[PDB]
Amino acid sequence: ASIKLQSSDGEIFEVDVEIAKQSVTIKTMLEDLGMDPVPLPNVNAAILKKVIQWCTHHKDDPGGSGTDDIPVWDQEFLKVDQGTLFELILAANYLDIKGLLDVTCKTVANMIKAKTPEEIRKTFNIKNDFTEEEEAQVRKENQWCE
Amino acid sequence: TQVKHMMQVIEPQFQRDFISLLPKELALYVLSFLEPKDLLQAAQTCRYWRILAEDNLLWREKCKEEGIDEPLHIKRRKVIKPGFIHSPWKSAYIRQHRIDTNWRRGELKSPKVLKGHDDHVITCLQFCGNRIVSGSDDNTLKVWSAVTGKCLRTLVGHTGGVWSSQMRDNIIISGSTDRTLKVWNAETGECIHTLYGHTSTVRCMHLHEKRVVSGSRDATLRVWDIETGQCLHVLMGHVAAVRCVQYDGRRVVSGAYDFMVKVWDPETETCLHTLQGHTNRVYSLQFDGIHVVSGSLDTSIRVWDVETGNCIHTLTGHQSLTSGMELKDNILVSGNADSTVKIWDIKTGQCLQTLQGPNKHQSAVTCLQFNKNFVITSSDDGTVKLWDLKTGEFIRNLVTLESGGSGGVVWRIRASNTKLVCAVGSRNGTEETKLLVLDFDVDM
Amino acid sequence: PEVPPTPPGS
Repeated sequence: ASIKLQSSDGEIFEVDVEIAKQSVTIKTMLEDLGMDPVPLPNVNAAILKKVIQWCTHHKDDPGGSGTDDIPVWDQEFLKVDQGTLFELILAANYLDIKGLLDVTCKTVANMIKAKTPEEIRKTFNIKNDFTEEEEAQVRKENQWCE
Repeated sequence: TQVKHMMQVIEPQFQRDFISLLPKELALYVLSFLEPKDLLQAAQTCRYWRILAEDNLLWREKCKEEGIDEPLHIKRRKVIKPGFIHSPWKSAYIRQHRIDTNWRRGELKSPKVLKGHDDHVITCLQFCGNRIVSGSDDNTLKVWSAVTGKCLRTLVGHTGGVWSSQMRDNIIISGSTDRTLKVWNAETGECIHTLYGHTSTVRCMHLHEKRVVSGSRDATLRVWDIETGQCLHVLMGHVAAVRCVQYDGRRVVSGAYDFMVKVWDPETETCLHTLQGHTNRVYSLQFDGIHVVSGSLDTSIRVWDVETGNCIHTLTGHQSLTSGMELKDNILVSGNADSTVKIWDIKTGQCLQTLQGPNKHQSAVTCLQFNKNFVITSSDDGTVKLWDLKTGEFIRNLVTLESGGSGGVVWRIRASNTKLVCAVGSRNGTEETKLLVLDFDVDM
Repeated sequence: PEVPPTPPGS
């Protein structure tokens, strides 16, 4: 069957019940609270199209989890820019969609492993806000090998 | 609230980065997908990331992964800059990582030298907390401090050479050619009991909880209560000398110069299984409750199932006597007169590594220890070597006796996480007998 | 070739 979601910015989405119920948030508001349509104040139409697209792809992907190797399709699906990834994390959390949260978060982690402090800055922006003294300490305290 | 306190108080406002701007749960969730090497590099990015990366539970989990069980609490503070709230689990990881590093590549500090047993052999060695016990064919044992190198006591009593020993914090047990065992108070040095029953040398023993089992050149074993000093049971059935024994509280396993390994239920003094197959003397033994593993002069090592008595694996490829083996979670490490050490998976029979190569031992291996990272081996070549258990590669000589090729030998070793203890000496006066104790702790 | 120390026989 099909059910109605309302994005934060007022746009309605017709969704297959079994794909939508991957969001525990939606499932709850649907089954326990009987909301029709389901209003999602923290998710606009844009990211909500992407969330539904992801769920639709994994509507059978029986979790399963497999946290280890990030699927090929998902990796292309997040060739997306930094802003969007950030929203996808927030929407996955809001909507409670464990698979999407995990994937998107691993994807950010991967932008960290294993660069040097400096290379992590040139990726994430970040100003070195340490004094001369502090940076001496941090380098010393977080020394790897030697 | 570590993180809450530090954010609210160091005040790292206006960063323009991704993870600074996430809810903090989600920033921590992201950080959870990283290995420690990366966490330590992330921590050097900026104040904010540093505060996040120093989260206590993130590191508790990282520690449980390396099997680090206690957090570590430091003290010298300072209050250096504006306040930082260190994670005990984090500094525990880092402690362990520096210790590891120190064993692999840290400058070799001059070891403490504990001279004793002049002109005699150190036949057994025990190391428990900060106490070392050396036993000798001079008829004595000495108890030493691993911390200071002082000899604390000298256990005189046996009228015969000491050849076996066990220790559990403050109880020491010794076995001698004078045909007895003795139980001792380590702190005071008094002999609390003398155990009669054997008629010939007490060659091996194994202690579990309040009972020791001894094996003897008389071909028997005896099980003894350590508190009462009474001999509970007598195990008769071997035909030649019992050289090696293991006891887990439930079954005794013994190996003898009749080529046999026997499995016993002590309470009923009954031999449940005679494990036959070795075509020569059995010298070494291990047992984990499910598997018995026996080393022979046959050059074979056999693995057996205690429950049925069936040979599961006959592990081959050593060329001479397997003198000592250590077994831990289905990994077996064997040291051999052929100068080689091997590492085996006893579930599969796979020989995972053979320790050799250009820095191989030149002569028989006398002893060994291992953990999930290293093997430590000793030899009559006068070295103690550190090897990488995962790659099987030589790392370095921890000890290199100058007299190594003229008579100096390392008879045996014990190691803690932090310390290595070596019994050393010679049959010709080229190396005075003594223990060497090396420290790999780090300042922390 | 070489075995470890062992107690003297009788």
